[PDB]
Amino acid sequence: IVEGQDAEVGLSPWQVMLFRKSPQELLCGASLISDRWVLTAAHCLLYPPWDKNFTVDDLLVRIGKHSRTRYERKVEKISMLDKIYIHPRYNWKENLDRDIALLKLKRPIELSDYIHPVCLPDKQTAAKLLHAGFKGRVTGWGNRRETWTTSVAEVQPSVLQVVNLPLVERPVCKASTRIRITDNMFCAGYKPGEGKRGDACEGDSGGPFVMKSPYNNRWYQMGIVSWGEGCDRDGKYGFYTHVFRLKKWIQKVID
Amino acid sequence: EADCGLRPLFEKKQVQDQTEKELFESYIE
Repeated sequence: IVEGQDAEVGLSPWQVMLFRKSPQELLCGASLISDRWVLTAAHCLLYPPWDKNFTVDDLLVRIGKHSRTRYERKVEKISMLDKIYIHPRYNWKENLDRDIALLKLKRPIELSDYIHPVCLPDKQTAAKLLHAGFKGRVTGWGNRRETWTTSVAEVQPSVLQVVNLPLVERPVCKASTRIRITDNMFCAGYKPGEGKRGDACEGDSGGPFVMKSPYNNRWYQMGIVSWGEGCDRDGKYGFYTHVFRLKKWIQKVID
Repeated sequence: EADCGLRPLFEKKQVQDQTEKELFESYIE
């Protein structure tokens, strides 16, 4: 997360870290939507150009109070996966359209103060919350600064990072780039004349974009961090996978 | 599912996090 601040303890009990088994390394973010189900981004597992295609044998998922720079053992659960379901119509080729994947844990996890699922939007919840200007929240353990060249200095969060970012109107999203955006994605972030900054960066993808409902006091995952051109560049916005659009595929998979 | 999105350390405790009001403000704006 670029231009974010340290997350308070317990701020995001649905946060999940997708790791590489050996050598261990953070590959992306994820969210916990049930005690067996984990939501993340398809590119985090399958991106053919980079000969990328992980199996449940080369991945692990960490859940709970990690407050990074340590294996929080007691407040953190490491889990193996059972299966991965990558949306059938995922398009790695052009714009990473339908960038969604489901990870089914090997075993149901024991919830706690630090482990707890987030809600999936519903017809009306989406209806009231998804408007331009309304602010969502991104969380991750990725780089604090665009490591294009290398930017090896800093960029290593010892505590989870939060950034609340506004939803940007569709036509602005589209005119910000020469890439084709489908109704399967939305963009979010600050416009140049707004002064504030913030974006997700390398290592944050797959993670949650959530919004709190004033009608019930609940947090709903509205999007998944998918892509953007660079991190926190002026005139550019981060792109998210529209969880509600593909809410139906997530249902067919668990039924 | 069910009791989703209510955090054990905030919602369940009637405690609002540090950056929460910023989101609400964006709503009623």
